Amino acid sequence: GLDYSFIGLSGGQIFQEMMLRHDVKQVFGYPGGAILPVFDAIYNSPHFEFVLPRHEQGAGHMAEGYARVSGKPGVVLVTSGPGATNVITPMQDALSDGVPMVVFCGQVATNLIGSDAFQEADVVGISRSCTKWNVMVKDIAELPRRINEAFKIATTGRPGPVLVDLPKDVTAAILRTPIPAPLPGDADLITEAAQMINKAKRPIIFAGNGVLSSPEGPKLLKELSDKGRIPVTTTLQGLGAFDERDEKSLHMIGMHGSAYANFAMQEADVLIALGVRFDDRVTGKVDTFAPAAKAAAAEGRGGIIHFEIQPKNINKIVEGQIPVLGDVVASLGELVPQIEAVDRSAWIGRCKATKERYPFTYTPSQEGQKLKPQEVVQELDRQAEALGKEKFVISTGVGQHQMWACQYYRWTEPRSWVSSGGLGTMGFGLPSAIGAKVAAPEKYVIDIDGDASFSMTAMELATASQYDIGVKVLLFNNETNPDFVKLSESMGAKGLRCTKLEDLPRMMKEFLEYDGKRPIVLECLVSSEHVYPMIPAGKALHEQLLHPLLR
Amino acid sequence: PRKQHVLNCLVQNEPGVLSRVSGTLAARGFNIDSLVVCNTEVKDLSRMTIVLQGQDGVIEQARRQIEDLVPVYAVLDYTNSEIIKRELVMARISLLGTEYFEDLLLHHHTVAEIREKQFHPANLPASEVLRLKHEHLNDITNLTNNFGGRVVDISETSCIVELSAKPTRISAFLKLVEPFGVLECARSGMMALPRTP
Ligand SMILES: Cc1cc2nc3c(=O)[nH]c(=O)nc-3n(C[C@H](O)[C@H](O)[C@H](O)COP(=O)(O)OP(=O)(O)OC[C@H]3O[C@@H](n4cnc5c(N)ncnc54)[C@H](O)[C@@H]3O)c2cc1C
Ligand SMILES: CC(C)[C@H](N)C(=O)O
Ligand SMILES: Cc1nccc(N)n1
Ligand SMILES: [Mg+2]
Repeated sequence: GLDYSFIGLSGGQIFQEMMLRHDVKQVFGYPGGAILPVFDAIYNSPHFEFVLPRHEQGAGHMAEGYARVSGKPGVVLVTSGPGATNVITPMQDALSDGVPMVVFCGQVATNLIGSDAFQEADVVGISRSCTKWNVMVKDIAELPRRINEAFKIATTGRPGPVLVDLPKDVTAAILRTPIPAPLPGDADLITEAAQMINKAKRPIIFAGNGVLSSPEGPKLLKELSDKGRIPVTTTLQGLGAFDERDEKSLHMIGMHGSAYANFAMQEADVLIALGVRFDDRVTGKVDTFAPAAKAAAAEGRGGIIHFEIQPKNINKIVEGQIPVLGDVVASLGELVPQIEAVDRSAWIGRCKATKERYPFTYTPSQEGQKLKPQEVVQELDRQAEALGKEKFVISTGVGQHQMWACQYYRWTEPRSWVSSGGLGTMGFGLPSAIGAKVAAPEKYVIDIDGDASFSMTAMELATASQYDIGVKVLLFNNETNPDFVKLSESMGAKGLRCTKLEDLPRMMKEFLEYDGKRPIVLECLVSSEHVYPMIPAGKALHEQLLHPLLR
Repeated sequence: PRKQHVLNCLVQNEPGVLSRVSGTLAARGFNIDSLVVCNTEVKDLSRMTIVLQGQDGVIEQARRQIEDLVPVYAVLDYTNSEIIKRELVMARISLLGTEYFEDLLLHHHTVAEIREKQFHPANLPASEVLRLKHEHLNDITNLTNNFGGRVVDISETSCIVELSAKPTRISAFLKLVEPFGVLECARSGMMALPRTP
């Protein structure tokens, strides 16, 4: 009844075996005296590629982007004290956006814990609030089970970050003794939802990050939309779950979503919410959100159908008339076989009409002045669509550029969208891109960052050049700011600068054509504008604020 | 309607979950008015009762947030249900009376008139001090017997009473025994178990 797999192994040897048991091939971290027994056991092991960023915050964001592309937990390995506390921001971000992440951090020897020794911090207590679950391995015999629980927790339910505090004397010890050794929702409720969907006069699908959990999600979302002739809209984190070049596809919905998705969501009598928490930046004003769904529910002819795996997110912001607790990709599996195709020409026509009457628009740079920001994204969308949209992964910082990427770049590929939407951490774009390019080295990994966001993590370009990680940085600048060209080429990023629409296609092509194993920055002198459409404070979604030439 | 709520949690008996559960309520700006937590017969499980004030709306989403926690297996909002409210209190009460009692109150912040009061022990023979300590003891015993309590310890100067009843009865008994001079007390905070009545 005893397990001998780990007898005679040190803490780091137990560790690398536990990493292999979880198909962990890529780790991110930073060394330190409190985690050296574990650091030297992984760096020098050839099973794991190790990436040493310039900041432990980068490691966490690099693990986030790595986890978004490769739907598997990003492993982080930082030292105690300052090292671990630097990962607090990336850790809360993973928890806010549901990113699988496992943080192993060092700690002083167990006899020094609590003595406020050198580099001792209550890491288990600091991470406690911002992590899904944490633990401090108090004896080496606990190490294999605590790691199993760490990965299990980080990857089940709504994915999230976990932190495992590793004392120096525990991981430097030797274990001289053995140790003891996708489900859908309720069938009748799924059936109830399908029958409500089939009888719906004008339904809408609302896709979130939960659809991207399994590669079968978007395949079944396409099936639900085709077999039901139902339009689809997505959260900012649902980008890629549905092919936006589909005519059925409304685009992103929310504060800065598309006017047609904001309009159609308010007219729809049935909501098919698939793995989405109803953020305040999605609903606008909670009581005014989906009034046609609210009224259709009062008469029993429709309402909100909610597929969530976390019970705390059901009926937490919007009363769902048919809650379907469970995995959405598994719930969809029993759903789309019960969807009967019905004529919805009028409904699609209504949406397609508004989709052509209120598109994302903007007055282009009339003269030869600085670029309008939408022009830089539109040229990227055109050239990426020609090069092959499936070959692209795109990350962003947090700012105006983040919304431009959601508005003027068309999203087609599942798990090709790496942005901070829950916490909104600026500087996320560059390390997450470095983590994305690591999970998919063969793909065009583009980072759409702004001058302020890029400035919070720009030193990680040195990490991209050191490891031949060819991230292609699309930098939006407006002006107090440095010379980002000389800045980038300081650390090996052979960047260049563009400044005119007539100049834009050549610079965009040369920037995409650059060596995929060599980082490059395309700085764009951009005239920052406002973001339209927008939802004012305390206004409904259909009280949207399109303005340029649509008032 | 800021009402009082009682939460019963089945929770894992690992370190930190009290800090995690206590912190989850503090995130919402909740003051724990009382909390009781102990092991179950299952060594790796703990049951806890949490008492706080808030409107049912906010308290419900707080309860649903707590239940989401990994070490938390169930949280029941027993407030709007038939529960049995009880609370254990221990109290050490001086037998020397409100005269002498001020000396102690004065000297744990440090008297001329107080030590000249008629029924201060310095102005009384040793027996009337003995008789009055037992008279005060007899009053405290009759009082604690009437509420369903028990006199657990007796010393030369004081005594310890133990009482378990409704939290209303507990507050009433403490206020009722206050003028004897409560040296120190320890009430458990409200504990509850749902009833089928
Ligand atoms: C500047 C800025 C502006 C923004 N404005 C907008 C906007 O206008 N519109 C917009 O949509 N967003 C916007 N956001 C992002 C917004 O704040 C939210 O982060 C976003 O709406 C997240 O939506 P989501 O539910 O799809 O993702 P998440 O927050 O990650 O929620 C996904 C849900 O799916 C569930 N889930 C996960 N896996 C499964 C599974 N296997 N089965 C079932 N359920 C599962 C999870 O429990 C989770 O509740 C903005 C962000 C920023 C930084
Ligand atoms: C169950 C709980 C009280 C646990 N003993 C803790 O240390 O938080
Ligand atoms: C990271 C970060 N800091 C400040 C603001 C913001 N949006 N994001
Ligand atoms: Mg800017």
